[PDB]
Amino acid sequence: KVYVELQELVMDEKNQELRWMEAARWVQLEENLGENGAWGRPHLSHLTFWSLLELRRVFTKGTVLLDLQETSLAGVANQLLDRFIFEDQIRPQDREELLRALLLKHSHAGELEALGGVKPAVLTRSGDPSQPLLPQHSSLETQLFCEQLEKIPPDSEATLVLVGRADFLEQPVLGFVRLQEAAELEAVELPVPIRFLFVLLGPEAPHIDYTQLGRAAATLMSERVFRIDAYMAQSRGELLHSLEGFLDCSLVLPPTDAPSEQALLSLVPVQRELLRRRYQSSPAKPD
Amino acid sequence: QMEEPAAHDTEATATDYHTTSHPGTHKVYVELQELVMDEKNQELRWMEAARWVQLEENLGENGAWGRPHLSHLTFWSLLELRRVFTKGTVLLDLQETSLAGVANQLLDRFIFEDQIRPQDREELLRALLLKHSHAGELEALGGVKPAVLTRSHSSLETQLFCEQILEKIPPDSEATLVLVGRADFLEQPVLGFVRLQEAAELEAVELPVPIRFLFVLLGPEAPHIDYTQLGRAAATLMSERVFRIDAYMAQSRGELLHSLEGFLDCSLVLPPTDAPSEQALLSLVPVQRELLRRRYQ
Repeated sequence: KVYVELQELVMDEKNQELRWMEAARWVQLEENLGENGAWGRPHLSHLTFWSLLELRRVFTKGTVLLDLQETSLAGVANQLLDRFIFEDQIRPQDREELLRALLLKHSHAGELEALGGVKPAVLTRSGDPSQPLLPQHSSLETQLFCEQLEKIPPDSEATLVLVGRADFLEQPVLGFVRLQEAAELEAVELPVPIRFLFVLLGPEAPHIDYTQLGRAAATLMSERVFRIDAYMAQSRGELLHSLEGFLDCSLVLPPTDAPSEQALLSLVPVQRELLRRRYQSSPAKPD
Repeated sequence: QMEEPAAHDTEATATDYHTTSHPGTHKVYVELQELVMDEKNQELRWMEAARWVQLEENLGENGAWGRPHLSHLTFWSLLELRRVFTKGTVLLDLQETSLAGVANQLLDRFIFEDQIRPQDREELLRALLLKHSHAGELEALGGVKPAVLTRSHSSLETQLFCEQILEKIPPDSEATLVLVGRADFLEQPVLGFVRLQEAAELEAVELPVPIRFLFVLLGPEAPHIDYTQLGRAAATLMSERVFRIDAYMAQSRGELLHSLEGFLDCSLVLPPTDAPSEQALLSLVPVQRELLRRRYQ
């Protein structure tokens, strides 16, 4: 298995300084970081329909830097922004601010209580952190699992998911990076080398919650089939095909006013068949 | 005559057709019908495929209804359903008591919105007015194979629930009919949503309860477009209480799309997980409970 960490750009409460704070982590089973400063009970990842829809939209036009010869967040960010501009995904004027935001201090649970917590933030055209304008929604995962690391194998490689909001952006942008050699970055404190980097930047838009987008990306990375495809992928098309299979094998549960265990357990054959379909194509077999 | 006026999108008079009567609260029975061909005569017809009363039942290759199950939906189903509904044609409070009149009005509206060409109207009308068979006749019809409409693998639910009504339908229940067909001559998929002014017992389609809603989903073979699953998604949407209320009180396509967006907001996606099936499915119970804690308040 592998370690996936999701970090969201947020503003501290003591000095109003924006920074990156880990919001969730995955070792197969997902943990979330509550406002208290402790990790909630780990759980199977569940995604919202809008998050997966927007993830597919951004990935279809995303930026991929495979077998990239870099070993530092600074160089990775430089190359990623350069290819973003080359792909007309961000304008040259945005590069300075986006780079400034990316190489900010990445804080973790060890400084949440030391600091004054973290509030959501939106990067501004200037060097100041804006306040989100769209209505906020307290994370469902934090409400349901949090209000109350040895599992990483020695030879596993980690993945970093960065989500941030920037009002000075035309549309959401996805940047996917696979380093040629796994490297240790200051963003992740754990002594696990990083192989993949998800970068999800963009403005405030309806039906897009960048936390849910990051959760969807992290769940996709945590999936064995998609991870194997990503390791062996030499083009964006193969990653897109793996994502299409991942969505083909997903099960959408519509809202119901009369939930029950028996009705829900009637979907056991469906879930089994979907997992079988997902693992039929990948080299891996289902555990 | 010489003029062929282009449809003008105008709503200055839309409120003049908004009724002041509060629609009644009715339980919904949904029947999904697909355009098929019978081996006995090669004659195109509409055939029962699935029904919703309390849960979803599917009709297998044998004439026997499958095990009732919760209505799972594919991601592509909801994506495409939202896409078609965004451009869909809606006839609300339609004063029609026969299938022929409903079909003619819906096709006229399709032409007005330029969803179909004038040359597609006759073939679509022929398709919509074919005989509407039911599961009982499937055995006497010499079987049934899937079919496509022209200008001139088994479904997962069947595989997982079918290989092996009046009592359960409440008294004040009104039916929703979902019509799903493939027309290779259409350029784009088209969605038709009809709410009759009053519930009607359409003779062409005899259901256990009078029909109040009609879903028409037609189009060609397109990427990620599975029309049976699209009909399943529409039926599940109709079976949901909040969207059913919104559809009863909806006066414009925008309100229906807002209700659909809320439905998608309160929808949970279980990705492919390697955990035991019982644990994977039961892990959604608290999550769904928290997700729906406000939808039904």
